Amino acid sequence: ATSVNERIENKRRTALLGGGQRRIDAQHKRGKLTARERISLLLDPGSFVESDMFVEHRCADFGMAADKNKFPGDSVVTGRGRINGRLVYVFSQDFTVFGGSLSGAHAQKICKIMDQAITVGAPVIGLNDSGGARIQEGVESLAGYADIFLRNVTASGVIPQISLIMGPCAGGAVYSPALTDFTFMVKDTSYLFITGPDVVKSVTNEDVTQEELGGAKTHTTMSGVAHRAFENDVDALCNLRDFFNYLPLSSQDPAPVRECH
Amino acid sequence: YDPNEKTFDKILVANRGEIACRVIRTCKKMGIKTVAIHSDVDASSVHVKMADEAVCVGPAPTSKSYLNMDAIMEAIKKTRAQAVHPGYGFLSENKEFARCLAAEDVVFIGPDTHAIQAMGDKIESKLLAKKAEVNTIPGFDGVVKDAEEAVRIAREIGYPVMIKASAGGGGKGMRIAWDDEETRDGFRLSSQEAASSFGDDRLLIEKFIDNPRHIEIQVLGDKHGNALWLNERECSIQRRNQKVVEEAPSIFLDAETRRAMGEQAVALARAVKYSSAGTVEFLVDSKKNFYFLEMNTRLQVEHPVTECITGLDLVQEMIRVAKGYPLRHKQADIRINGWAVECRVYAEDPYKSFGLPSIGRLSQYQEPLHLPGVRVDSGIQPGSDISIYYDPMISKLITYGSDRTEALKRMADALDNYVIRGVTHNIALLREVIINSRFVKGDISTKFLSDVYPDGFKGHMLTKSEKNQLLAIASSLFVAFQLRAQHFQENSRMPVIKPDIANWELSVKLHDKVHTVVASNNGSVFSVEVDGSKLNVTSTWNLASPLLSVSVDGTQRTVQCLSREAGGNMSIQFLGTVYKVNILTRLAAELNKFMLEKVTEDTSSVLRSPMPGVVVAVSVKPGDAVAEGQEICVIEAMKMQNSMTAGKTGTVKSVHCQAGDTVGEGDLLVELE
Amino acid sequence: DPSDRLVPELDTIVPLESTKAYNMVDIIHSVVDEREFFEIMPNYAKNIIVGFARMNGRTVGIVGNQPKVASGCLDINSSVKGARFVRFCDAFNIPLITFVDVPGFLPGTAQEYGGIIRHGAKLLYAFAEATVPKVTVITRKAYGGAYDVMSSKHLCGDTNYAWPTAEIAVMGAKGAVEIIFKGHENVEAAQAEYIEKFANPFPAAVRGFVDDIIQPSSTRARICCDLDVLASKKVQRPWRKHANIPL
Ligand SMILES: CCC(=O)SCCNC(=O)CCNC(=O)[C@H](O)C(C)(C)COP(=O)(O)OP(=O)(O)OC[C@H]1O[C@@H](n2cnc3c(N)ncnc32)[C@H](O)[C@@H]1OP(=O)(O)O
Ligand SMILES: Nc1ncnc2c1ncn2[C@@H]1O[C@H](COP(=O)(O)OP(=O)(O)O)[C@@H](O)[C@H]1O
Ligand SMILES: *C(=O)CCCC[C@@H]1SC[C@@H]2NC(=O)N[C@@H]21
Ligand SMILES: [Mg+2]
Repeated sequence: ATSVNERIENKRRTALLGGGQRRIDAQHKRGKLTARERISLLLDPGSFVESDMFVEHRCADFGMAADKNKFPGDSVVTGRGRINGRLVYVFSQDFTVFGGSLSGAHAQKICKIMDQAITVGAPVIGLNDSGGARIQEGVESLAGYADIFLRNVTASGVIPQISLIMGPCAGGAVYSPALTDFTFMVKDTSYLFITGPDVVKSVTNEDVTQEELGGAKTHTTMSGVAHRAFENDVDALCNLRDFFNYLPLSSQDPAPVRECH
Repeated sequence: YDPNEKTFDKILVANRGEIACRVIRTCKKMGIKTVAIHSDVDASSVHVKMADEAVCVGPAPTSKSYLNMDAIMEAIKKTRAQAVHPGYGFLSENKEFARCLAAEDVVFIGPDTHAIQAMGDKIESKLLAKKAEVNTIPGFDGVVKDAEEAVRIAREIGYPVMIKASAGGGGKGMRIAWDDEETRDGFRLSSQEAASSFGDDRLLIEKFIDNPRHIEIQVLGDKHGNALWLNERECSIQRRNQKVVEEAPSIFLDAETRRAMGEQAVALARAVKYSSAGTVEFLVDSKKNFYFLEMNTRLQVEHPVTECITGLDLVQEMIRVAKGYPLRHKQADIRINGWAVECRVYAEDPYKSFGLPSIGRLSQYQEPLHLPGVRVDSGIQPGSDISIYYDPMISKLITYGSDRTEALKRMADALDNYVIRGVTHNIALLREVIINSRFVKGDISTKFLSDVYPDGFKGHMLTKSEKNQLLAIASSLFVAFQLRAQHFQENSRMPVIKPDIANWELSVKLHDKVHTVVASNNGSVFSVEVDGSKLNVTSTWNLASPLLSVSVDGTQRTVQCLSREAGGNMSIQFLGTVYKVNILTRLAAELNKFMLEKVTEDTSSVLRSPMPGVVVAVSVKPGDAVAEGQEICVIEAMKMQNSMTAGKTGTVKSVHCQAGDTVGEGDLLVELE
Repeated sequence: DPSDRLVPELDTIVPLESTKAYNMVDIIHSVVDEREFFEIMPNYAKNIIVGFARMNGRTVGIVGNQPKVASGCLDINSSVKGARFVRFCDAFNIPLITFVDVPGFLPGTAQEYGGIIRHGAKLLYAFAEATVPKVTVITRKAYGGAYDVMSSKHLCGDTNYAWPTAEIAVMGAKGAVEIIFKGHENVEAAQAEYIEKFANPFPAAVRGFVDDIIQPSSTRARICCDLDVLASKKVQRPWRKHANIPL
């Protein structure tokens, strides 16, 4: 008798349930979905092939080695799928597990997906929702950001890269969307700033909250960082599919031609 | 240098600078562990690294670091050092420090507190010397009642007598009482000055000495009543009552006067029961009459210059005497073996009051240790910082030779081959002094710097031949740089065609004059024509080394190139002086005549807040002395803090800014002239 | 000018206190040949320094931080000033030498309203695209994403060195302690362990993020050697008409 069959089911149910039902309820209370149903809405039905669903962080410092702090997937859902019959690669960030903070496994999965995409020649869509880099990891998060930036620069001009900000993104993770071709935001639920309002208040002695520091209105009106703003997640994803229908898959292929009337 | 004899195994050198390094070196030669003290700033000094152990003593200022009793007490207690050596200065002449050290178990290299107390005040020292049957300063002991007392003192001892306000505190003043009416009116004026200065209104009248020469005798003693006099030294060349050039054997004295002075000093030391190294200073008039003046109960700053001509390690002798051993030499064993000259290199600008303090961090530092007969004593290494809390002295240069002329030539050569980049020094003044006609002849006095440069130091005046050599060297160096600029590597795609220009016709602007120069190159030898005169310049033309040695018409010269710009400006150090020249081609010089001059405006007082911020602590006051670009105040901000200096020299007049104020950008902080 | 000349004046140019500042132009002058440095835009965005110099007779481009001005923080102007110079040096096969002392990015409201993200991305992309040999020296500080932005090892950097006074961390000690040790509410000692363990270049050294920790006095003597070996560097990249600079 071997307990390996039940281990697979337990890991699968842990990955599906994320980091807890209470956190899922908190996510739903703010009017924001989770990564899995975001991917399901974005891609065609029955076409998402998840990869690397059994990856966990290997840090063993500051009490991170406890089983309660060890979750499979490392708060990221990556894979490939088809939009209107055309291949695409997708990664989504899960705010449930340490607020979507990036670590070794997170960056490793993102880098592997982007490398596979540049090898095959398919676009990349990134749903961004993360609180920044993981302090507990240390220099590993900085190295992961550096690898992601290097692969973003390498693939620039080779395959299209689309970023969609769905939650509050802060710190170095802000730079990854800025290196892509297009950036979209969701009104009233997404933010972009290098530093939080507390540091600004401490340093320059000025009072400001997140809404007018990194809000969608600021970036889509008087900052020039984002390209469009949408009211909620569903409309944003439908508009994303419509926009993705325009672009070619790679620089080798010519401009798409469609049936006309 | 025998290490078999027992000696203290732990010495604490409670000093800094080059004296600490010298003591550490001597102790290392003795095979004795050394322990050094240092403030927070001097954590990376040469002496602290040379020693074995290192104990901090407190903050930057000397009043809490090198003058702190408690810090030294706990340093000794933790270290358990057997002996303590103060060096000179700081706590060398502190009787309180002396008996605090000597109380429990600590032995102190130096004289006993009784001798220091005896020679701690001028009046007691003078009366003791008079009791010691030595030639004291010609005068009388007492107080003046009226003009009658002054004229009777004048008629008592000598006609050429001052009426200077002596006694009280200091005893200074420009006064002469040569004539009877001069005695009376000078006494009136001196009484008025004393009332204004100290209020004593009484004088210890002393005879006048024209152009006095300051001689000094080195004396060594032990606890067994043995005294030796180690030749003499001359320190006539002084400014601001500070010696700059010292000359060990006195050219003004003969054997008989030297023996008389040595005997008098030995008798005085035996009377005081001195048991260490000391110095007895005499003033000698033109008539070869010497009068006693002060006695230093510590190691002299210029002791190496008398060490060179005798071969006796003074620090070794001090340590051996403090151990308890008697002297191992006799009077007849002392010989005058050669000649010696010492100069002090300070960090000061000699163009303002013969030297003003300067600050900075050294970027390049090189000593001419490869020259023959050159010794350098310095506590400075490349990257060191010349702070403000301490003496700005940089180094001591000693040259020993068979006679005066060889020593002077070696001193000049060493001064020409000594690299200091980062701060401003006074090497030009030293070189001008050691080549003056009067100094070479041997007619010097304490007023030498006063009368040789009545207006002040203006630099080294240059003759026709020297000016021609300078112009030729500058033109040759410019042409060499231009030629080196044409050497690329092979391209194999676009071949390089090097130009074949034969003659370089240049216009050279120096001071306020323009000369025409023609330069030709024939390999490693340049032929230069300046206003018809023809010269040949040869050198290896190594453009990377700081020092460049050239040969103009056979004469060997050494130069330095401090600055070089594409616009033509060049700063060249030649014969110890920095000259600024402007070299251009003929076409460029002709075209430059149409360039309009740009007139300046406004005032130099531009200092203000670079950005709005708060002042943590202001440390200035209207009228405070300002050094050469010293840090005038500090304004802090996020993370880093800013420290803005006073680069432009000017007396403080009004400080509009105050500590803690949130002054914005452009606000007038400190007004400077 | 020999390529193995020692520069002892750099042994103590960095103050021990983490609050005082120093001049990086002095270090640049000490390292380069004949202490000649042609500076580009010397009065604009003074918190960054860019210029041309020569090492062992070979033309090199130098970019570095200036802790004197605004603590060396990056802003909008300095980002583009460094980025265009780096791109030009890349375009004509000129090696790059970088001196890193940065505490992060300058915070404020005008910086965010002006789009500091785009210009930071410009500088990051400029270092990431570079295919010429590049050498980096970390003198005192490297914090957050600014450490990656300044050509870290992971952006295809060749050789990286850190002086013994350097230190690499995600944030400051106080911020990390506050964001980690919140429930413990005891910063009396935890800060001490944090500053005695992670406030040094050892976490980056053990993970291979820096080639070696070198003595400052040998700095020049190392860089020249590297420029001798990397002179024949060749890499291959995927084909494209032209990438998308974030301008
Ligand atoms: C490379 C440069 C970097 O390292 S930047 C890293 C970010 N620097 C910071 O100081 C953290 C600031 N971020 C935040 O405060 C929040 O995450 C923001 C962005 C405001 C999100 O708003 P909010 O919805 O109120 O957060 P929350 O209350 O739901 O907290 C959820 C949990 O997420 C966690 N989290 C977030 N970021 C990190 C991180 N970098 N490292 C470790 N943990 C992180 C938080 O600990 C938080 O935990 P908890 O559930 O509140 O107990
Ligand atoms: N009797 C004197 N007559 C004229 N000038 C004197 C006389 N004594 C001293 N001066 C001057 O006083 C100055 C300082 O005297 P000194 O006893 O050496 O004090 P210090 O120990 O500070 O050097 C000397 O430069 C000396 O030239
Ligand atoms: C100092 O102890 C760290 C707290 C203040 C951070 C300052 S201000 C904003 C800059 N960004 C950063 O990471 N450090 C700098
Ligand atoms: Mg004296």
